[PDB]
Amino acid sequence: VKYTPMMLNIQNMMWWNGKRNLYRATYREKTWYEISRT
RNA sequence: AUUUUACCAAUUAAGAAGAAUAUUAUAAUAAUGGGUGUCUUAUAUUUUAAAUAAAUAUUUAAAUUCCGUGUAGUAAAUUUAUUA
Ligand SMILES: [Mg+2]
Ligand SMILES: [Mg+2]
Ligand SMILES: [Mg+2]
Repeated sequence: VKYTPMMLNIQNMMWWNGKRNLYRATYREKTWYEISRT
């Protein structure tokens, strides 16, 4: 793998096109917005 | 002795279950992919990886900048909760 789909800004979302990115967590206990609430 | 010229005018009540567990938003309590006219045994029915996502964010300041694509806990399991 030399170029990951996250480079090309490809929108892969389940509710959008039924696809999800290969390198991600299946479950996320806290989303990015909760982590940023310092 | 039979014998009426040619042309020229218009849509109005509808009758009868021949109208509904009807359409569209609305339920913060369910959820292993629904397939009935189905039905033997699976070497043959395996999808996972720290990122923005079926999880979606109460402001007008300053500042990176050949000329601002922007605002932070409100309560620490606290009642904004994806419901049928
Ligand atoms: Mg006349
Ligand atoms: Mg009728
Ligand atoms: Mg539930």
